[PDB]
Amino acid sequence: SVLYQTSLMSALLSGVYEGSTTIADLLKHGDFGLGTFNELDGELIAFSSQVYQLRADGSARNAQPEQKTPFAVMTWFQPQYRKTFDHPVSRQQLHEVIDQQIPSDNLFCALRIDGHFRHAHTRTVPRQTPPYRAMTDVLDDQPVFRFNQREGVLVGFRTPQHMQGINVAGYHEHFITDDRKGGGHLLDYQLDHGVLTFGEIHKLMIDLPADSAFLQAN
Amino acid sequence: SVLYQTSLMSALLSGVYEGSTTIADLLKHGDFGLGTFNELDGELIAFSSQVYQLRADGSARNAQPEQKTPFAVMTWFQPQYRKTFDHPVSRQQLHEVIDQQIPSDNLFCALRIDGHFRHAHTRTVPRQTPPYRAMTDVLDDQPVFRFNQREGVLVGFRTPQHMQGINVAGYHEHFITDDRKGGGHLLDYQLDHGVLTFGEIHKLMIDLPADSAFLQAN
Ligand SMILES: [Cl-]
Ligand SMILES: [Cl-]
Ligand SMILES: [Cl-]
Ligand SMILES: [Cl-]
Ligand code: NA
Ligand code: NA
Ligand SMILES: [Zn+2]
Ligand SMILES: [Zn+2]
Repeated sequence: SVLYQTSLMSALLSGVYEGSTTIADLLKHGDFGLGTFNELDGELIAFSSQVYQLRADGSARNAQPEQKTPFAVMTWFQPQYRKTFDHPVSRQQLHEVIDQQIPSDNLFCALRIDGHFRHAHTRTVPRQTPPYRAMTDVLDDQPVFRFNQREGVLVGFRTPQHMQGINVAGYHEHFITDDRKGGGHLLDYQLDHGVLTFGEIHKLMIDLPADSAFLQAN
Repeated sequence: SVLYQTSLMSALLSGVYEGSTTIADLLKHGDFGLGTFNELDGELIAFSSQVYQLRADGSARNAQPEQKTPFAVMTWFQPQYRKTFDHPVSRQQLHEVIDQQIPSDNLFCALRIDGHFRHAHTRTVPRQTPPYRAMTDVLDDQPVFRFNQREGVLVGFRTPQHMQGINVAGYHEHFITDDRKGGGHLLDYQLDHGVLTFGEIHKLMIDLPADSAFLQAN
């Protein structure tokens, strides 16, 4: 597997909120991943080549192939490991399981959970119009949604510390409900029971765009 | 074109001086590039799929396909631009030509010069045995070799500032003489006349190794 990254987190955070890459373009280089939509209109979650748009009101909907993204990370998911949990386990305990199995922080990880979540707390960015406010101020204003006792799917990546300028260092995880109508970017969660599948990734492709805003960003 | 990078500069600088990637492996993903040999036994220069080993005594020799590298950057060279210089031009003037043509620091550049150099000054790392001394102290001790009025070839890359942890930010250029028996890592040069060919690169593949020293490096 190759982690295929569209653009750079530094470019996104600098104010480059639009790109020309479509959701269909993303699915050329993976069936699994995360990212942001143009104008920061929420975030995407993708697994088994199904893509959904998660928005600031807690909603999820099917992503359309023509929608565009300024930043995303995709892969052809090829997990090496599977662990079933029959009793409650916290996000941080699950990360401890992954980190024991893949202890080098110098590798990436892709992870998926299918199961029943005791709770899943989410906060997702709303669509932005320029001039842009500081991202931290936008996040201060966004409600946290709390999904309680819901079946659903989690998609995530673990990014090395040696990558903080380029991508989201540490764990980045998104959630969607079984009915595919709710979800968001995860702040914390606890799994009541479910199946974790995950694997390490050694290869990263960074595709730098050609739009003028990216080229002129500092 | 894709800039194909073997490992990380941060790993090399941390003391990971050996890898399992061979020169033949490098040529699977390019015909052009630069890098370091195992044990820091000099550096490589590659152009038109010819690879040479440049060592601390100023010498160049044909690189053997079975030799291994802990760090390298390769591409299938596809320049978009050609400029002939009939009168002397300094390294920094040449970089000004490139930077005017490719002004976004957010893109990579690959560059090649074929011509007659007024001078080319080089300093190249010697083979190291552990425990390793600080790289800066090793470089303090290495002689600078001065190639005067020599025909030769220059190979180089320009790396964005948004990449300093991962690769050599700015320009990184190596030189070899026409007889292929002298060369090194360039500190400065002046071209008397010659041909510059160069182009921009938007895609970077990072291939992270699996050897234990890389996995355990901080
Ligand atoms: Cl249940
Ligand atoms: Cl997250
Ligand atoms: Cl001449
Ligand atoms: Cl250089
Ligand atoms: Na968000
Ligand atoms: Na050197
Ligand atoms: Zn997110
Ligand atoms: Zn060098």
